[PDB]
Amino acid sequence: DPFHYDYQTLRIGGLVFAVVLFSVGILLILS
Amino acid sequence: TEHKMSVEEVCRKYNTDCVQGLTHSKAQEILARDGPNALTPPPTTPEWVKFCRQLFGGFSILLWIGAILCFLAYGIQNLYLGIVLAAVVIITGCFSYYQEAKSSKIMESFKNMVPQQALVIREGEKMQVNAEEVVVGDLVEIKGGDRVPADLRIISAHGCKVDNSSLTGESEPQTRSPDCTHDNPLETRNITFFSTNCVEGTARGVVVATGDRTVMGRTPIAIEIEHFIQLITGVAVFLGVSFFILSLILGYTWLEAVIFLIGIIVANVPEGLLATVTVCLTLTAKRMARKNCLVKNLEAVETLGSTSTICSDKTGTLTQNRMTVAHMWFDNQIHEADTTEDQSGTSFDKSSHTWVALSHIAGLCNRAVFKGGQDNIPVLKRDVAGDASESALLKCIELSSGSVKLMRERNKKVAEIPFNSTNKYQLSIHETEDPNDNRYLLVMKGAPERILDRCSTILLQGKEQPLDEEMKEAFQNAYLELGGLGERVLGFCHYYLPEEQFPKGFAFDCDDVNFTTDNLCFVGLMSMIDPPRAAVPDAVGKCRSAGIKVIMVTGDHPITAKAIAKGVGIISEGNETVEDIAARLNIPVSQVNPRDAKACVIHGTDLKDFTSEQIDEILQNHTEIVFARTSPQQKLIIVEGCQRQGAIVAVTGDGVNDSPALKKADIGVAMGIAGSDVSKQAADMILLDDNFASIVTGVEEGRLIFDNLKKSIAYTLTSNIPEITPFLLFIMANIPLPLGTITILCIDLGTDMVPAISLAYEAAESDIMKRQPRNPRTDKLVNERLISMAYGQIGMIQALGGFFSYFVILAENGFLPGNLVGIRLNWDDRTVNDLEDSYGQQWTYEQRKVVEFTCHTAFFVSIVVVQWADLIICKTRRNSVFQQGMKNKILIFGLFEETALAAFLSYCPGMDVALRMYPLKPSWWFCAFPYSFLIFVYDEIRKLILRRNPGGWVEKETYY
Amino acid sequence: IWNSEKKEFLGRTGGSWFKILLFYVIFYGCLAGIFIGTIQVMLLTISEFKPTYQDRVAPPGLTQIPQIQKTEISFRPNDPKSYEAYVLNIVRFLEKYKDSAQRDDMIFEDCGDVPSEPKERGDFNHERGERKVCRFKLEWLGNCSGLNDETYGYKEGKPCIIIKLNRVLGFKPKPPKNESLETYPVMKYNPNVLPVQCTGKRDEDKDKVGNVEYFGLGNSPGFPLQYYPYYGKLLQPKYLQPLLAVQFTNLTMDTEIRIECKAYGENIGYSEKDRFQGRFDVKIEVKS
Repeated sequence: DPFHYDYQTLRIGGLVFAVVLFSVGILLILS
Repeated sequence: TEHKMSVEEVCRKYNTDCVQGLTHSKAQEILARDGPNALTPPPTTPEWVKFCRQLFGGFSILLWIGAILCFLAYGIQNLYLGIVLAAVVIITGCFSYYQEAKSSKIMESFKNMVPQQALVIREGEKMQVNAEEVVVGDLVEIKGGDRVPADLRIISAHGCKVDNSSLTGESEPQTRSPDCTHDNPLETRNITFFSTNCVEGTARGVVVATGDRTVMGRTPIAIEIEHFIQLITGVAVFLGVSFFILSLILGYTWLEAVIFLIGIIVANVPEGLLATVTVCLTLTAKRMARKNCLVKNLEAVETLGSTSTICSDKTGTLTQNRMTVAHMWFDNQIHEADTTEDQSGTSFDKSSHTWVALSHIAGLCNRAVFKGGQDNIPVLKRDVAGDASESALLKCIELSSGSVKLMRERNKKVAEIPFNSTNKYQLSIHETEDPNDNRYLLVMKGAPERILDRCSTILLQGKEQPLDEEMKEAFQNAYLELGGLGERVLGFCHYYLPEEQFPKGFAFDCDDVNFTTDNLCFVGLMSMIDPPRAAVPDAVGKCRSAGIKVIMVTGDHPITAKAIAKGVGIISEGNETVEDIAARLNIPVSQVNPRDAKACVIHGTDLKDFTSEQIDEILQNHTEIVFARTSPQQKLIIVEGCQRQGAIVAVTGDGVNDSPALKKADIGVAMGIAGSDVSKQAADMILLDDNFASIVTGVEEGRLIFDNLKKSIAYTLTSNIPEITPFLLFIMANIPLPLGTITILCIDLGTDMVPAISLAYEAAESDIMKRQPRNPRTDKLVNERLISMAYGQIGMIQALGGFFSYFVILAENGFLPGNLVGIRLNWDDRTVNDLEDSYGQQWTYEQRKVVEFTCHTAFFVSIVVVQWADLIICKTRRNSVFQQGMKNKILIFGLFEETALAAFLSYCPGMDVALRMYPLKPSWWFCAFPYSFLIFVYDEIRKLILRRNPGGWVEKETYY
Repeated sequence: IWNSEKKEFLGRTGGSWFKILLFYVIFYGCLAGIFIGTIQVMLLTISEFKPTYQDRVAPPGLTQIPQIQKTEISFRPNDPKSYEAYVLNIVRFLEKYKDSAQRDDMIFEDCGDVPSEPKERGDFNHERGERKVCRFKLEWLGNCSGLNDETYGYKEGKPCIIIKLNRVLGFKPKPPKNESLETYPVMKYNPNVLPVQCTGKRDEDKDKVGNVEYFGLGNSPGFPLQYYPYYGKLLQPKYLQPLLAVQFTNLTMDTEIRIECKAYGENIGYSEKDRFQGRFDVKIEVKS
């Protein structure tokens, strides 16, 4: 059905992509 | 208030001895009582007033007042406008404080990098204690060129002048004397006021007041950037009101027009450009200070990259000032000094009276009394604290003499006279060791020519035979032979006064020289070497390829000066002076053409008779200039004359008679381990080591600022076009608004303002010291080649990258690009809830705005994506990324954090109500990749062509 | 501001002023050729018959054809000039609903006169030609007592509020699958309609909220389902979407009345932020 999109799943997946990038930055300057 | 009374009643007033001073233990009893010897600094802010002095203070209080009104209006029922005003002040305020609380923590660290010393006498011994650790009782010995540590009462003056220059403000130096002259302490002679410099002479006094209870206790870049900010702010305000009135003409409820006004003003001005410039200078000043290179002002950091001439001196700067004797000439015999603990070789006899006669003069005038307990250490390595020449003479002699302390104690002095760099005499009287000949001794620090003009009979195998007409020729021959090895010869004369004319109880004077010394006896000359420092030839080679004309101003013979200059590299291999050309072809120098000679060696006395035009033509005609046996007044002469042709001169000095030279020059360089306090405080630069390899590395560091500061300006100005173009096509082309205001606040105050600091940590390129110095007048930080690159080439590519994301989302949701033109009138109409797209569907008002606000979010992400390549290509402006590398971890940190922020604002729940930011599908994160790859490819080719043919059209109009 | 800056003896702030203009024309021309290329390639991935995404078009909104500036209908039933704007909009919209325009010529078709099942005319492809659309007769609205083919709000009553549902490509609305729901029409039946009701804003407003009289196909309040799904502008030009006239007969004169018309269903959904999604609000007041 092309009338509903799986929001609240992109939110969880997107925020994971944000944490992964944010954590790598900290794990780069402290090194 | 102790000049009226005598010394004995004030010496006992503090339990002090006139000679022994205080004990090493009694100081701590009163140091812990009186406290440190320092003034009272002004009270410090608790660090929270300064934070609130930038957020709420200043001209930004109106935004805080405006922000509150919007929030209350939304509360009683607009919310967008409150967050914009709140975010502008908080982000700008918290950024202007982070870059101010960081520089302050650095600029305050230089007050303790080099301390203040004072010579104090305690328990019959002198030491260099910190100036703050001075009790109100001890005995301090002040010297010419130093500053007094506290209020003094002179008990033994030796002809010294003290320049007050602080109370009355007059630069005339008042002479000081131990005898009382006036009742008023302000015009007496016993009392020396605190915080003043003793120019000449020496004196010794008892401290009477310390700390609070004392007499005294009772940049061009920042201008050009600031001017440019005002110029671009005027355009922003002019464009803002132009589009504020125009929007109201179309009708936008007066709140959607204020949100438009903020989005135009912010998108056109660099919101933190002035903060980066200030911190970047302070970052290098700290970086320049890790290397042995200290700066007093922040303007000296701005300078020192535009330096065009360095007028250094030979002794101490280019040489260690640790000399060793290597050759001698006496009795018409050549000699070679060999030094070993066993005295091998036997190159000279050790029984003639000449050796002891020439040793009795230098061994007694050494003020350096050897430390007890160093006898186990070999006498060769026993450190001597005194004149380097007499120290080397002692080390030559001390290898022979057995008991040195007994030798020093055997004979005494009567009076000492201060030395001068121009007078070059230090007369003293020593008793003759011979008991029958009750005569005295003379000491003189003179050149061999001067002593030859002063002596008429030479000593050879015992008796003073008269000179010969061939002896002078042999003398000059040996003089040139020894001076060709880069060694300085010494002439020291000792004579015995007539017994009948000099009685056994005479008390002569020192100021008036009534001493018979002409036509005396002499033996021979001794030569010593002063090797250059390890990294001086490399620095001189670097200056040659960097367009720095280094000038050496020494104080010895022209032959030795030329030899040493050739040794270090001032006179490069392939150049010769007019005398060298004349000697090559055996022609008189007067007929030698002076245009084929690019080097000149100028006599100090010959310099006095030159006019300004002569000095100017000498400077303009030669490229490798050295100055031989010149005085610091003549050093001022060069410094004034060298910058008459638009040169940034950096002269170095340590003596008290160098202040006019250090003040006239664009950069004044002092010495941290051998410089006097007067020079250390009249200069704009202190060398923590006297290497002269730290001036060149200091020039490189000052040169690196202008590169990294240029890079951090191009990056922050590039993101201006993508933030102002959307509003241009929103009205001109009548399309739905492709960029919101908080979305602008993220591009401008976010991924552009903050990541620009990361470019200040870049390393020097491969040609940092291989290009001519920049002219501080015709070279500007922001120029037409930098505006043409940020606003015309890379800014346009970024703008198209954001616009592509704007059309992809609208096309994928129904609104194809064909029928987007002219739809703005109905798109923004709140009453049109049946707008038709290209597929025939009908949209309500709040259904289009969700799609529009999704285009705003993708525009932000696309600008961030194309700023990955913008920050990479801003790392270098001449080199390439593949030949520079990703070394600094702050730029990579910025890339990985600005992306996380972008992926958080769009995907965090609740941000669609406050910031009007909606989630975007994974397919929409790659819309700016083709344009991001274009920025990296285009700039790499541009920097590849620019390297192949220097000076071409590409470098003329794109090398920013 | 110096006069000696525009032409010394060479040129105006530069020499020959030519190698920059040539560079930017080539640079911007090449750059504009990459923007066009990427835009065109993006258009290959976009279907010509259906949108790539339809989630942003939520359950279609409900709109009334008299375009009113502040969701208000204020006029006086005495002076004719007050309601020219209100009735001229209705006439303009209904010019496509007249019988003289709905000729067949292999465009239109004589559709059912009773609410029927939704019509599936094939897949959303060009394998078939254009689609024939059900024709809508303007006489289906009518009036209880008045002129023939009247679209006017005269002294008696108020202008017929023609209620329409926003077109969504390939949308098949589902009426509620139960009985005794929030709507209570005399001719109530689940299939082939989509119930609507024009109630009052508040119990204060529901007092004398009037005799809401509906004029739809089949004489039942709703949208007949045989007109769905919409197949798009390309496939179904001149598509006549269903209408629903609502006429108010007896309302309090010189009193502002707020009317909230809903559209119940299973596909239909409402939103707290979008006041036109699924339902709509209108304020009507006649002055004495």
